[PDB]
Amino acid sequence: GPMSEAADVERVYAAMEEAAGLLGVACARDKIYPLLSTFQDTLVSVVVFSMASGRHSTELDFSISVPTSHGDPYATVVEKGLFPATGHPVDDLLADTQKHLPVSMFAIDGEVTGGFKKTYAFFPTDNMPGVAELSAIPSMPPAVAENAELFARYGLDKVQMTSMDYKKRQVNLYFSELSAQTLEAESVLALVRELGLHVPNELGLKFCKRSFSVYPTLNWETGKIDRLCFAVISNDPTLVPSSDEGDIEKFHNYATKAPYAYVGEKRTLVYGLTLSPKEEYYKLGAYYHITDV
Repeated sequence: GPMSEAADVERVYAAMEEAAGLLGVACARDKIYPLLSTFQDTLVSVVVFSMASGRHSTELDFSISVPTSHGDPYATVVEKGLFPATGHPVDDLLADTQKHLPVSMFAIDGEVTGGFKKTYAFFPTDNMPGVAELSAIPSMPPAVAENAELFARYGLDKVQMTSMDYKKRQVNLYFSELSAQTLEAESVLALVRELGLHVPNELGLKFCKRSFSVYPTLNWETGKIDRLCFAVISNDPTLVPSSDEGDIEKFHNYATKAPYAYVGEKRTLVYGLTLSPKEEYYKLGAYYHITDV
């Protein structure tokens, strides 16, 4: 009852450590449980455990949905002291987004050794903002407005959600309702080259074609788009776009072993192809719990 609620949280944390287990990554319960307990009302509701390759190999993020009725979750973590305010405009962006747009749901993100680091803001699927609307939010990075011509020339306009990286001080604009030309190899290569990012080979370009979402990463320091990521959702455990045998086995092992609760359906996976000025890396998130969406 009340012990059922305490168990849900325990049950979640046990899945985290097990997902970290598949990675040789250690979980810090003292940094994690206080965060999961603050949102135990919701954990009783989307839960994702995500990994990365290369420089981010020794880390496991998690992502928990927070309904708007709970209220701005960044405000919650700052009152409860689970995270120090940055003194940066990112402090304002989450509450500023809901002040300006109908937000359909929040989410929080933390790393198993770091604790809290990100919020999300899900817009309604029927009422998605565009680039213009988003850049009128006064604490958006100016780089959202300074890149509105590029976004339109690549057919990126409808935004499904944003993410706030408080530790990194960045915003990801998750572009949705993508037209197939945006995803064709000619456009992807033209986009990455115009941005000075890593140029995906034929495997990346065939991966990019599956993308259901494309998200650039924008900061407040400059206009330059820091990084760009292609997101594919699939039951396929084999889709990681890397020719390296360690990667192929790493991401295949997690896609087939990661913890999930809603058995009756195959694991929902969300791969990412992230491009950067000097490298590309790969991401994978396995949903522990999922709702009708």
